[PDB]
Amino acid sequence: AKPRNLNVSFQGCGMDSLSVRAMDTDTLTQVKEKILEAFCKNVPYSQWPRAEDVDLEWFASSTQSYILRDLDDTSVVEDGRKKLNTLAHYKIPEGASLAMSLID
Amino acid sequence: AKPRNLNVSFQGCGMDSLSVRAMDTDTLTQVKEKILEAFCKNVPYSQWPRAEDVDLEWFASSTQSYILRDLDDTSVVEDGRKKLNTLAHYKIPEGASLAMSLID
Ligand SMILES: [As]
Ligand SMILES: [As]
Ligand SMILES: [As]
Ligand SMILES: [As]
Repeated sequence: AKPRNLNVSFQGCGMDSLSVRAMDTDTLTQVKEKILEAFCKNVPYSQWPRAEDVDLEWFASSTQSYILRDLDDTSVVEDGRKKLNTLAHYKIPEGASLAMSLID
Repeated sequence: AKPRNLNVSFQGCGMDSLSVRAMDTDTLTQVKEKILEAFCKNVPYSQWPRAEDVDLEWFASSTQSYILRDLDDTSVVEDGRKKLNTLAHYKIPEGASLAMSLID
């Protein structure tokens, strides 16, 4: 378990990508929080998108992208409860290209 | 009364400025709506900032900027009611540089 430096683009407008450091053990909500803190640092917090307002997609291949969520159908189920997905759960590599998107 | 092409920056992230056409007779809410439509075209409408979430500032001089609102203390008062400020009310020139900002 180590830190991961992610190259995140925020899709929808022509912003530059940002390098964001997250932890393998961060839940993907926490990963989103860190990304939003990085992108929205110069804006009042009352106006930031929330974790629930955005998807985070990992471009694993040219043809395969995986939407990274806390809970989904790849989540470990333990003693009758789902466990939260972490960055390490999806085996996200160092320098991975991620895209963040506002959703309906 | 004519159209005005405004050079609008959206401050807070490193987006390029956009040229936005507004009418002299547009209320500043309508001007904001047109600007948000231009900047947020590729994002779901449920996630756009609203007119009330942003200020629009006109850099009239190097040292003077005026926040452009529908109603303020420069508004014409007629028969006991304030009249909505328009783009023409502030005498905004063609090719004017404006900045839009998210507010608390
Ligand atoms: As955006
Ligand atoms: As932001
Ligand atoms: As912004
Ligand atoms: As937008």
